[PDB]
Amino acid sequence: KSRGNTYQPSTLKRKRTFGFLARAKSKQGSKILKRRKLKGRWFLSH
Amino acid sequence: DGLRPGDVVESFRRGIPQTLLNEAILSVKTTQRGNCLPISMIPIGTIIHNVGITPVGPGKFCRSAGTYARVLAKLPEKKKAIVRLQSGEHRYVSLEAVATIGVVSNIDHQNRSLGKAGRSRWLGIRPTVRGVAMNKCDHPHGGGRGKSKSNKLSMSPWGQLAKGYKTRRGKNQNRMKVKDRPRG
RNA sequence: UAAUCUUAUACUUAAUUCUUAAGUAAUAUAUAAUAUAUAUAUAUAUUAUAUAUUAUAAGAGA
RNA sequence: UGCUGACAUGAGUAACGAAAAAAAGGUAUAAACCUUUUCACCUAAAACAUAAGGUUUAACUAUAAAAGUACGGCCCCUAAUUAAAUUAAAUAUAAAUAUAUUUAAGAUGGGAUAAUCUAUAUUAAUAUUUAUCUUAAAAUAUAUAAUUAUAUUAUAUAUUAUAUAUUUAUAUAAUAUAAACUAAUAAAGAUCAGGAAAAUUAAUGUAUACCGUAAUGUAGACCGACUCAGGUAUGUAAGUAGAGAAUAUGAAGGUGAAUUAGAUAAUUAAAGGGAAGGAACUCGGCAAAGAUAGCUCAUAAGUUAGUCAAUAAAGAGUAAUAAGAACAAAGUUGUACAACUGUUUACUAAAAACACCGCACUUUGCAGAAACGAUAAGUUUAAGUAUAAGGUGUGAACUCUGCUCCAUGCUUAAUAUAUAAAUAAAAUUAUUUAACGAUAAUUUAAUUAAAUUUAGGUAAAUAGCAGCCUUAUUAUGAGGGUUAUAAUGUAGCGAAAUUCCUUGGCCU
RNA sequence: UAUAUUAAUAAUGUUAUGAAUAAUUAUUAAUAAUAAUAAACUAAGUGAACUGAAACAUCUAAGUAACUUAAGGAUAAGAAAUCAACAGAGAUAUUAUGAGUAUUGGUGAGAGAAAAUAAUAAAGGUCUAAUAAGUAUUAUGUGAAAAAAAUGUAAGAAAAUAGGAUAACAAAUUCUAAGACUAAAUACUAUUAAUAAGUAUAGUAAGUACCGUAAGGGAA
RNA sequence: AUGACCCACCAAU
RNA sequence: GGCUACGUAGCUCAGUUGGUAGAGCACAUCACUCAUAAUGAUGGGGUCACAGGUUCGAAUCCCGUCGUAGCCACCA
Repeated sequence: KSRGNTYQPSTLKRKRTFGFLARAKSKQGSKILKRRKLKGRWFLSH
Repeated sequence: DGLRPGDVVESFRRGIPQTLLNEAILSVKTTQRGNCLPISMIPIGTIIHNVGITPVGPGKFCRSAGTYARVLAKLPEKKKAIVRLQSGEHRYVSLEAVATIGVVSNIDHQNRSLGKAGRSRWLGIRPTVRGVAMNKCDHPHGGGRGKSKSNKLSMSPWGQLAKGYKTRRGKNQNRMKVKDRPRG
């Protein structure tokens, strides 16, 4: 069993979990977004 | 036990039928394997099943393979009625509750022998890992070199004693039980 | 046991709708009291009176 | 082993990541690019379609053309599930929030019509798996009021002739192949009992949205830090062979690669062959070697009766007689341990560990035992109800499971039994006052808990299970004697994975 | 689907024995929606651990970090039931001094006021309440290391002839709880201005490249 | 002659 | 090997928290019996295994030898 390939992309899943709207919808995600904005981040979410 | 296809069963909860009213007089026919009646009509001693608890409530006792309860006594005034449940416990049940004459079916589920671990999974029973097999962090019986019981009293993964320890105790006990079930 | 407590399941004014009131009506709970009376009791029914417009049902119960 | 940067050394060293190349010409420039030709490798694929993913990697900027029928999305509807949503007072909660209900979301699934092409709109009403056997029937030989015979066996199509309608229409009979495989069908076996959710005609419409569309997808175009022998979903997948998608080949297709050219010392890897031996090797037959159909027969002991054993082993026929593809096929027996089929240390341990089926114990009556729950509501247990659920030990079955509650717990009953908080009281107290009074302390009557103690019970709870001496001429020790315990190791079994001495004595 | 709807009308327009039915278009009326908006400071709820104690449990760390909520330009406090002491002072706040002092502490580590005196500071006093009870108090479990006020449970007053304050008590003294408001001096941000024995590694790029599935990290 | 030995007792219908 | 308990009347077992010169059984001597054996009634033996030491007095005690199950068990 060879490791290394732990990332296994699937756009839909990514957008569900780490997408902007998911962040927006949760309180915790909204807080994250705010924190990133404060930092100065160009890209707040996937 | 013997309700095979093509038989007629009745329900007397809503008062004896206005049919048998027109025609002791018929109590013989009244108590027949499978017909429902408020215990207030059951002859004391009749093996029953689907025993209830409240006069306006569903059957909630002896409803399993081979289970059979018995109307032990019928306090006519209090409105309750001592009954012997499968465990052997004499509990008060509202004299006007639902109980059905008849030992439940599958009187041999007590002989079935799922003989392959597969059969258990189809049924829905994932494997039980023994406390003695575990590590100490996981279960009190765990740890030790070789196989050991750690001088630890037989108990659950959360420290509740497994052998003999009465779990329903003190103030929070059953109010309606007349005589407790036979033990050991 | 109306302490706790479980479970289950019309209309007239006034201020399309809604709320208040009054008037009656209606239901029901009884009361006032009679009816026809029977085994000092009473089936009731009654005009009339009280007075309503979370209940009820089941279980537990100071 | 300071940090950043630069640059050294190893060193022009190792390596250039499974491989088949040649030539001729593009192009008096080409190992490496294109073209042609030869050769080769992959072929139930290195092929052709695709899914997902992605620096567009493409046959590219003059670019991946869709009203719908073997187009998908979008859309309609739901599953698992999610949700600053939902419902004087939905319930619960340091806040956060959580729960329950509603409601809206959620494809991996469902979803109308259609090549003799097709019309979705508005309005009025009113299907777990698995099988396709038998038998019977129709048919060609027999033989020709037979028995055999072996094949046929539900479906789909054109043709011919009719027949009904008038050259469509449809019915009707007529001939018409082997193997697969497929779709609609029917009838049918088991236990493990097999999703959800979204009307009808009739009338009237319908000037057809958007979005994916390349190439890549067993990989140089995604994941693996690399153009990385790893990982990566699906249908196809010439023929000839065969039981088969096995194995050989390979028509067509697609490849021949960011190292070549020589050389082939020692030496290493990967192979082939090997005289006479024949496990002498060695920790140990590790590795390698070994196959006298693969079909059809035939197949023991034992045993839980299961061709389990067993694909038995050997042996046999079909083929073969010097031998003359690949591929499946690799002996037997004793012992320890585990019943089994399984599980486990992803990256050193696959077992003698785990699991298991069975067995027992034990809790819990259901407004329940268990578990979770800053802690609740509440949830799972279960739309289950003691033949259930939870816990616990042992781990199929045979033959069997002896003794003890000491300890420790559990359990039961005792007004045995200490004590904690909680009271009206009023009193000695003090201290203060001028006394009144006030503020403390302190006793003292009332109804004492659980607990412990103590007595049961409970060891398939947790646990535990003697010594000495002496004895039938010697030996042994039935017997005998003492003592001691809560009980005193019982039946098995025994130098065991348990044996120190110990390479125990004896046997093979 | 507000280039909508509901109309009403205007007109070409239809089924229809003008006439009631609609089809546009056109007017007019009337009917709706339109959250990106900071961070810091402040207040409140909850509330650590390391560490200190040369260990360590009390204690510290520390009501700090952290998480939650909410408010404003600030907020908080604020006009005495305060202190004091036989004299007296007169809201609150910040600073100095008092003072590391009284007090306090496994009397260890350690923690630590106030009065008073000055600074700063603004107009700094002023009705808003028909005067404050389940409150004063008390008992009890807690409770800013000193210094108390609060709070769960429950008992529970009194009218100025009163009530708070001091183990207690007696004197005396002071003040009015259970109703209120309050600039300014302050925190923070941003800006302008001025000064820099500050910065060219604190001198403009970049939260970019890039690493990570993600929060997050983070260049030159 | 044969011919060294013999051993058990407990309480009623 | 300093290092825990045990060395008894022939046999077994004593005794305990001192206030000490026990038990049966075996043996000898009677008896009982026809003769045994049981049963019965009569006597036997402790240096309570050796040193030394204490309260008034240790089987007991302290104080350790000649004696009884013994002691190996941080290995990479």
